Amino acid sequence: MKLNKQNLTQLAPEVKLPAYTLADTRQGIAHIGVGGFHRAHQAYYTDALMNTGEGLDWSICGVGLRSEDRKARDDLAGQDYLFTLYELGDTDDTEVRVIGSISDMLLAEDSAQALIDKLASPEIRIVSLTITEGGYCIDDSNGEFMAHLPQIQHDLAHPSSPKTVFGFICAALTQRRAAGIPAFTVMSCDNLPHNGAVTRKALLAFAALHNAELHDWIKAHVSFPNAMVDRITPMTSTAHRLQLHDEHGIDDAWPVVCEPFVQWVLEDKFVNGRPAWEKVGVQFTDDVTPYEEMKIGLLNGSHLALTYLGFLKGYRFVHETMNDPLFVAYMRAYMDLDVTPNLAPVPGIDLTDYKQTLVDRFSNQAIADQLERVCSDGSSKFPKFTVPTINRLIADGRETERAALVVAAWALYLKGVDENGVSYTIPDPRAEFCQGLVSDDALISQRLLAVEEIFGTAIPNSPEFVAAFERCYGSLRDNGVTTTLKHLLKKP
Ligand SMILES: NC(=O)c1ccc[n+]([C@@H]2O[C@H](COP(=O)([O-])OP(=O)(O)OC[C@H]3O[C@@H](n4cnc5c(N)ncnc54)[C@H](O)[C@@H]3O)[C@@H](O)[C@H]2O)c1
Repeated sequence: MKLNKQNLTQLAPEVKLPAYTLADTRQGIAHIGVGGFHRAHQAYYTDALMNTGEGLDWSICGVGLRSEDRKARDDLAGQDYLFTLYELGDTDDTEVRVIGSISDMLLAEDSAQALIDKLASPEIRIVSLTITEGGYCIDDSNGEFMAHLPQIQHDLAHPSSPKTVFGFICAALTQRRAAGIPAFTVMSCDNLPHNGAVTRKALLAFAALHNAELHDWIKAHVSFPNAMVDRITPMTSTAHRLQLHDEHGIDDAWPVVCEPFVQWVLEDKFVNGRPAWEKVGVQFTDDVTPYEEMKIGLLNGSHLALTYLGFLKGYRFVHETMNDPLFVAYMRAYMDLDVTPNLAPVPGIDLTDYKQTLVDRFSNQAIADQLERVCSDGSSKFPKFTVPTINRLIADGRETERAALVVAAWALYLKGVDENGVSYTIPDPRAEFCQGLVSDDALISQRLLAVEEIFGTAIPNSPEFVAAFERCYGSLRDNGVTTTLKHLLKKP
């Protein structure tokens, strides 16, 4: 049965349906970057609130700034913006639920002004983001906003026909001001240690390139809450979509699949209101940064440590690496010896138990999370997930070998062929550029480690780290992933 409003009451019995009248919802959030995570997390909690009969005025209007967003818009529009949330887990108490909290999705390609108008409408009180780890344009080595990027220069030159998130948000805020409409809160839901602070720094830096006045007004009227957002959400591959039809009879052009576990801890900093998400499990705390630092360092850091080595070994899913005891031992050593000592205190959390839950969640066999997804965009993910840890090891004079292996694994992985002879394309926005850095084995450490917006300035200037990187890369190439891990796991 095709998922749409017409068929909503004719799906399998076990399928949970929105308990509110879809036609009575009104928009309050504009979400930029409608992919899987937004749908499995923010749209999920908002739909859960609506099912209690509250917050029906907090519907989401999706926003797509990229050509690839057209397919998402068309797939959802063909379902009256309904989509299936399909939870997959082993120690499972999982549900299949139709989500009705997204009511539309606008594309910049259809009209820049229609999108500005939507973002500037008084009903829209929060502009949320899942624009990916590298979408904020801040160079982590020096904390500088990357004003020179072409799309940023484009928006400065054509503020009324922007293409980036910064250009759209500034144009919307200017229009709201001219109408006497209050600012909205900008709510980042991306994996950055201090995601709200980064969003603030970037938007202000961009606004400053326009005029001090817009910059000053934004600094004083817009809030940028930090958050820890957590819910493993694989890509919806054909197999995931077919499994939904096979098991629950729904023909959904684009369901979202995700693990049963879900958490959201937010700083309560909203200038123009927000849904009562705490009624459905969202947690609010004064300073969420140590929790987000913790999750990024341990969960995302471990994901990168597993993913390139796993792809090279020939694995294709996260649970497969967890079925390899050498990978599990390596992740535990990385988490316990390299990351843990660097973490700020996390009130109410026992780190040992938390690290075990990461092992448990990554071991979920039913979810089938793709290493191709986890590997994607390493050029933007390294400075967020791994380099901070490496820099601390370098500064402390601590062993860098396990962390260096992650970077060496990525370097070898960029050549595009695994140990079984299977060739792959590199899913990275700077793929061509990164593959170029590894065209000559003898020059890899000099070229790859010298990209400042990826690795910073400590790594290339560290003899200890460079030697470890070179040892690791040669071992991976000559002896393979398995033998390299065995040797490493025996170092003191
Ligand atoms: N997938 C997960 O398990 C998970 C968990 C926690 C947080 N996240 C966060 O959410 C993000 C998106 O993950 P996803 O799985 O939904 O990915 P996805 O590939 O399904 O969607 C990414 C979305 O971002 C848009 N996008 C990319 N670059 C952009 C840019 N510069 N400006 C505006 N939009 C841009 C894409 O067009 C698309 O709509 C991650 O990068 C991460 O920060 C994901």
